Amino acid sequence: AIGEFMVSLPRMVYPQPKVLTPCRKDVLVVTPWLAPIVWEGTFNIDILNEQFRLQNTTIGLTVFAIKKYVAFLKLFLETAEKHFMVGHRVHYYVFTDQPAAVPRVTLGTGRQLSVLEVRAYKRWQDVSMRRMEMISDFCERRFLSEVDYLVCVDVDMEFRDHVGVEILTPLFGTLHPGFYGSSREAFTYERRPQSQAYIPKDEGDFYYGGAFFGGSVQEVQRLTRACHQAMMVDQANGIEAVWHDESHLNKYLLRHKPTKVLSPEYLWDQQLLGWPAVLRKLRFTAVPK
Amino acid sequence: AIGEFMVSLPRMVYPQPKVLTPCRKDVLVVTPWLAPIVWEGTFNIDILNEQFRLQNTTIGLTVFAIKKYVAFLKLFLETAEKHFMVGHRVHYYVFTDQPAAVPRVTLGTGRQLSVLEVRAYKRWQDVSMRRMEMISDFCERRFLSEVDYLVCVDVDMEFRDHVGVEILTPLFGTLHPGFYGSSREAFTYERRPQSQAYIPKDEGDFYYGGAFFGGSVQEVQRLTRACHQAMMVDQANGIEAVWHDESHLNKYLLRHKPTKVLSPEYLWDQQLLGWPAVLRKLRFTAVPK
Ligand SMILES: CCCCCCCCO[C@@H]1O[C@H](CO)[C@H](O)[C@H](O)[C@H]1O[C@@H]1O[C@@H](C)[C@@H](O)[C@@H](O)[C@@H]1O
Ligand SMILES: CCCCCCCCO[C@@H]1O[C@H](CO)[C@H](O)[C@H](O)[C@H]1O[C@@H]1O[C@@H](C)[C@@H](O)[C@@H](O)[C@@H]1O
Ligand SMILES: [Mn+2]
Ligand SMILES: [Mn+2]
Repeated sequence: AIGEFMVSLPRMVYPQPKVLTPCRKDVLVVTPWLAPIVWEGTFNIDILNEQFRLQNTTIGLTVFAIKKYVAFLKLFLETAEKHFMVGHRVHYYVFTDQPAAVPRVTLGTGRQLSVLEVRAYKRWQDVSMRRMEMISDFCERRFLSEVDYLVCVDVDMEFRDHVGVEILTPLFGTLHPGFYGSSREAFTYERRPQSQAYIPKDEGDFYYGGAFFGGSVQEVQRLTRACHQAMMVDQANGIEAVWHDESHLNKYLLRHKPTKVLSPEYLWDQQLLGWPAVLRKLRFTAVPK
Repeated sequence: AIGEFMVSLPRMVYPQPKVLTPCRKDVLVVTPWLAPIVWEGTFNIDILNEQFRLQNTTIGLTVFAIKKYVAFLKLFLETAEKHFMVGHRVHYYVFTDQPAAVPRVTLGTGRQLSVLEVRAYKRWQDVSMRRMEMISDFCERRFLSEVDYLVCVDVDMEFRDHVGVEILTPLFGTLHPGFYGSSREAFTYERRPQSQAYIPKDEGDFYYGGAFFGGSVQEVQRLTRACHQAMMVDQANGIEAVWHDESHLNKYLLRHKPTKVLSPEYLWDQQLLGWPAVLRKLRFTAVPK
């Protein structure tokens, strides 16, 4: 459940927070609209686990495995079993054009998987973009009745460390690993005013990655519907945004500020970018080709 | 309104947040349960004003002026007019045993004041403690229909700088100015196990001040009802907590973590404590005697 009467926390013994010591001296840990930016060292997972377990939280995880991408499912799901929301109720939703190609992965107690058959588009760009329509449609069909939060991710990835309830909030985006240190002028936002995803050179907070976003079912429905409708307007106007669904996600999150932002710990590519000092953990990473 | 469909923010030009620069290097700006700790330098007030104005936010401010404390109302209200939630809808609620002693203070547009007549208790301790019962009772009578958030403060104070929508959240407490740098063992929590306010030496996050707390009407109702019921149990058991309502507030906020914590900028005494380097602004301060 979300936003329902909360019982008291039990007695807990943990180190006292230190008012006169910053939790990080090397990174920004709160946005200018007072949303936490989630880095290792900012949170006590024991306190957060208590808070979310007492609310009997269920987390949905959506993933698309269309055409050749079914090959990524086995590693994705097996590593999710090790690292994603362990101890909490989880419902995996696998969107695929090939239900028979979904691997039989052994799941821990309180965790389930549903296969949702969808159509395959020819262009990889359309497969990617149409995730917004499909997620929005299923928010109405299944998600509202089955989960409290939705986490929407790319499939060609693996979990390598803890991804837990610290991410949960009404609306979150994730700092794209290629651009977290970049100035806004260098962000690869859509720059053509003819597109619904247009962002001028003097606007923008962060460059969010299309590969990892989420929130409450209500807020994810709103985001995905808005991005789908914007893409349809663009299509009618004969324009396709430079980075497809990610361009629209960035426009939406500029105009509707997320209530948490995840650090690049949560979306990384070690082959391309190595392992910088600012990342104490690499949690969710690209599978190398 | 709270938690209702939110329109898009307009185009805004402001400095880009800096991912690789901490907003403060001298203080903790987020709790271990990912609640912002509100200090100057953590927030862009222009973004926050937009977010809250678009929701047509109304803020209630409660203050008790019983017996001789009516003398503090003129300065309290005149300085609130200069500094508290300017630009937003405000409803002042003055609880008093002397309706005729309430000064005629000139209010800005969209701001109103109601006088609520209540009984006076003989002991200053009971006057202070019974605020919990009275606030809870009025949450049901007026507050649910009239305001979105409630801010509950001591009257023998004055505003000296901005106190705005940066504080608003479902539940907040404020770091007591006497103890923000203290270890938990030194906190003046209630230490007798016979009291409902009991906190052991190895528990506690912060020492919150009884003089400044608030949140959504729903969360304030819960807090004030819980503290009142706990005080009644103590009374039946022949025990009175060491710091009265503040002791119970601290027990409640230990077991129900606030969603924002205000720095001592928001609750200060310059005569007693001066003006430390960590305070860039002194916002709400004790009136000297
Ligand atoms: C600061 C110097 C500029 C250097 C920036 C290097 C990162 C580029 O990143 C790409 O960024 C694009 C947006 O501009 C899209 O998000 C694309 O999906 C992404 O590539 C994806 O994510 C990457 C991390 C890799 O895993 C790549 O194989 C993926 O296709
Ligand atoms: C670290 C060295 C220890 C030194 C600590 C000095 C601050 C003491 O503070 C008192 O703390 C009490 C709880 O323990 C109550 O909250 C009391 O209301 C408060 O006095 C109030 O607030 C004060 C700031 C003053 O304005 C005082 O006049 C008020 O009555
Ligand atoms: Mn990919
Ligand atoms: Mn006082």
